[PDB]
Amino acid sequence: WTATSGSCKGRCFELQEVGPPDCRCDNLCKSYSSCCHDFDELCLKTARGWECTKDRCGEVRNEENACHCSEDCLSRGDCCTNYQVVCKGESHWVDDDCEEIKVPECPAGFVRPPLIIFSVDGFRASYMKKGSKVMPNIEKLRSCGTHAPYMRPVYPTKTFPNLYTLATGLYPESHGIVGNSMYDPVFDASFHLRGREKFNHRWWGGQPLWITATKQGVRAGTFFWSVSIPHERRILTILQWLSLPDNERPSVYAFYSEQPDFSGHKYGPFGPEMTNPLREIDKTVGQLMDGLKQLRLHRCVNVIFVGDHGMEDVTCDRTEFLSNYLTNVDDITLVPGTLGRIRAKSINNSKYDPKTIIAALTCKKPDQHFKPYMKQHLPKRLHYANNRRIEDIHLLVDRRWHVARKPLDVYKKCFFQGDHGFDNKVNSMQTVFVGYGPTFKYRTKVPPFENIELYNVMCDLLGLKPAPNNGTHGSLNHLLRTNTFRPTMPDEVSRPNYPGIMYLQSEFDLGCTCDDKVENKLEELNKRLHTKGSTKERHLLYGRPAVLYRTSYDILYHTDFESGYSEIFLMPLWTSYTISKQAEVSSIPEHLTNCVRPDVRVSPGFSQNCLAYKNDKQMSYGFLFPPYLSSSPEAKYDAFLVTNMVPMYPAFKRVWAYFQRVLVKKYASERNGVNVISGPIFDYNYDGLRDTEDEIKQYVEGSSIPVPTHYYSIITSCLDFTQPADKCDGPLSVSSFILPHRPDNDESCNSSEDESKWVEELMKMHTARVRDIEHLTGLDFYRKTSRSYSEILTLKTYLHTYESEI
Ligand SMILES: *[C@@H]1O[C@H](CO)[C@@H](O[C@@H]2O[C@H](CO)[C@@H](O[C@@H]3O[C@H](CO[C@H]4O[C@H](CO)[C@@H](O)[C@H](O[C@H]5O[C@H](CO)[C@@H](O)[C@H](O)[C@@H]5O[C@H]5O[C@H](CO)[C@@H](O)[C@H](O)[C@@H]5O)[C@@H]4O)[C@@H](O)[C@H](O[C@H]4O[C@H](CO)[C@@H](O)[C@H](O)[C@@H]4O[C@H]4O[C@H](CO)[C@@H](O)[C@H](O)[C@@H]4O)[C@@H]3O)[C@H](O)[C@H]2NC(C)=O)[C@H](O)[C@H]1NC(C)=O
Ligand SMILES: O=C(OCc1ccc(C(F)(F)F)cc1F)N1CCC2(CC1)CN(C(=O)[C@H]1CCc3[nH]nnc3C1)C2
Ligand SMILES: [Ca+2]
Ligand SMILES: [Ca+2]
Ligand SMILES: [Cl-]
Ligand SMILES: [K+]
Ligand code: NA
Ligand SMILES: [Zn+2]
Repeated sequence: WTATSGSCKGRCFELQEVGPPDCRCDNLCKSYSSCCHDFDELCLKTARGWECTKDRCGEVRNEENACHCSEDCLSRGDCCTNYQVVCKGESHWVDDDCEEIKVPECPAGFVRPPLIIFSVDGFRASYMKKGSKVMPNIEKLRSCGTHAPYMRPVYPTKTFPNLYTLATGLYPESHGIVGNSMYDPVFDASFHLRGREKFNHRWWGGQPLWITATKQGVRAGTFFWSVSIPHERRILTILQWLSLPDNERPSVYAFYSEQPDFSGHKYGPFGPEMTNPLREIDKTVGQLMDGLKQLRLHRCVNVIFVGDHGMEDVTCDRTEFLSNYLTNVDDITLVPGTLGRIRAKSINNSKYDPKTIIAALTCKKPDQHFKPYMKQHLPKRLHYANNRRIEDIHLLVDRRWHVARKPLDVYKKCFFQGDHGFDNKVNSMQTVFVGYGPTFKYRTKVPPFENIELYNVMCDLLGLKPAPNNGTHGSLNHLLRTNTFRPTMPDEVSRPNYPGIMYLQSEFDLGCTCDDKVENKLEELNKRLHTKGSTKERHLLYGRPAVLYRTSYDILYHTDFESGYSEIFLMPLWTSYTISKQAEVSSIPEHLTNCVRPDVRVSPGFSQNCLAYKNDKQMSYGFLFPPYLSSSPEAKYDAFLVTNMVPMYPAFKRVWAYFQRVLVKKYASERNGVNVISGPIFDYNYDGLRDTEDEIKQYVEGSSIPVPTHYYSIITSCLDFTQPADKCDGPLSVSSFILPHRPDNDESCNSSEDESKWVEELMKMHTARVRDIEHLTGLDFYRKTSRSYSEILTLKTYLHTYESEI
């Protein structure tokens, strides 16, 4: 109940919300059915429209008007945005040449440049180029300010998860808004787009920008706008707020547009009906910039123009129906559409079985347009698993497609031509970013980046300390004319040991054998140098990784590779090696097929053993530095050391072998040398973070050899490919992956074919940022380069997407 009998007189769009049952006048009262009786009359004036006509100039103030053309309007801060253009001979902001804004040019009393976030729903990245003729204001912002060719949204590429990620710098799995629709079993409650449950604070984790601001003494405009409040009134409310007295005036503001998402659903991303929504958004940007210029704020405010996701061509006839796969279609609940999430309809049913459901969905049709996953098997780059609201079973739907439960759901719930929510690497899902203002750079293009990074920058822009988030603070310093934050490298926690030869062959009882008993101060002084690290500058190009947690590990040097060997996990944490363009691939000699050799530098007690692999009928083994790429027959023996060995399901050895025997060489050939760092990852609780030893759910049978959940590689070379990887004088280029260590290849529908038809596509699907691998390993890479740390942070957040050009 609300006693809606108070008044909005002089309270229109008040910045503090009053507690029920007093009636409200803020921009969200409509959505709470709690506005005062007179809110529409006083606060939502529409009379005369939104623009000053020539005959309205100098007029007598008529308070019924939506905006004013009278002489006092500038002092009252409530002119129509085009006032000075029509009545005072000024030009529109879009017609002025752009002039670099070296320093904030603000009125007295402004302690900091205000930030305005202009967010647009469904603004696909290519609209910048393709709609450029009809968006002059937006195009001026873009070319005069700082812009990226595109910005990557988070998965699922839906509105709430993306707006709330923009606000928090967190993955949906951490902030809790894991979709536009959700069920929470601890609450036993549901969340929908329509309805009131979404207004309960318990859904919303993290700390969004407006709360960060408030707690640190920076005042915020109120980000959310009721759907009935028209865009023009949103702009005038913002501009009015900017005219408030210093002690009352907020420093951060948000504008939101439901366009062009709304029309894009109806007409598709490039429907002819789409030109108009784009003109209209541009007109609104015009009104803001005109309004700022009136207030002499146009060289003072930082403006961010940002989308939440793009839009794809999707129709009703491109729907896959679970009813064509499942017999038990009514024992399940499906969250449907551009992604699928499945749970049991009843908790009391014990005949429900996720595993058989997945099996019924796996590679069942030739052209199948979705792929089932257990959530922990999704690509790690999606960071989509560590939340009770994310169902164990997930379907990644092909772009341009939908998944529904039964055909009745589609014709009794074609209507639409456009949708979104797909994998966040998909081109059509990419959105936009432009920063314009004194704090952003002038006429600057920056590389594409992820929307998780913006919370940090908006904190910088406002002099705020960001709450703990998933951005990498400093990775976007290159967007800014002046930086508030200058990151330092994290301190190494554990220093390595440098073991020498301490053990005799006979101390080892590992069940391993090697036909290596084939026998000169020429080649014996040589090999001593290699074991002391004479070739370490070749194979370790950016310094050793730093270990950021407490553990016990050894650096091991070899002719062809260096490793950081964990006495705790009984395998390397990382193995580093350089393969030059000229390097040659050889095969494993017949006599050395099963060869595993004790490492006389490392105790039997801190070693793996071959017997456990023999007894474990499921688990085989592989090598982190590949024997195939040994530099000489003699160096090859090094590759067979028990300390280069890691556990591998036979199904996974098919992937690994192909990567090591074929792809490393291909990359070295195409990129002019590559440095490779490979290693194991353990993430049994799927939180994206390194497991401690006590979190490991699986060992090689009868041993303390823990089984990785994933294998990673980071493949670095010179951005200038004319320079060799081992002699690069400038910026680097990187691609990485985190491959799931799975006992089958069910994920790849063509895996019965040759590795050359499916392996590389699998690797591409599991592309990763170096930063993802840091979180998962507790390591810090690129410690010693000639590059600035900010540039390295940018490099670490890079993702190689394998999509074609936008
Ligand atoms: C992306 O960035 C984020 C932000 O930095 C990273 O997430 C952080 O990771 C930390 C490590 O996992 C985690 O720290 C823990 O905090 C626990 C207290 O957390 C509460 O308070 C904070 C601060 O106000 C708040 O943010 C939290 O909010 C979460 O939970 C509520 C729901 O309850 C949601 O509203 C909200 O959305 C958020 O949910 C997310 O996080 C939780 C985990 O907290 C997930 O389970 C959800 O799925 C969701 O993703 C909380 O309100 C604290 O209790 C932990 O301490 C335990 O473990 C430490 C280890 O040092 C140990 O010393 C303690 O003894 C303690 O153990 C006890 O509990 C154990 C488990 O119950 C039990 O086994 C033991 O026996 C002990 O009794 C821990 O310090 C931090 O909370 C989150 N923050 C956020 C916002 O998510 C994230 O890692 C980054 N991702 C990547 C890939 O890098
Ligand atoms: O005011 C607002 O935005 C907040 C905001 C703005 C900016 C930043 C930040 F970037 F700064 F962080 C963070 C941030 F939470 N809201 C207005 C009301 C809704 C939520 C957003 C509810 N809604 C919808 O349900 C639309 C979904 C999709 C769609 N398409 N067509 N119709 C629709 C309906 C839009
Ligand atoms: Ca949206
Ligand atoms: Ca983990
Ligand atoms: Cl959803
Ligand atoms: K075996
Ligand atoms: Na297969
Ligand atoms: Zn939409």
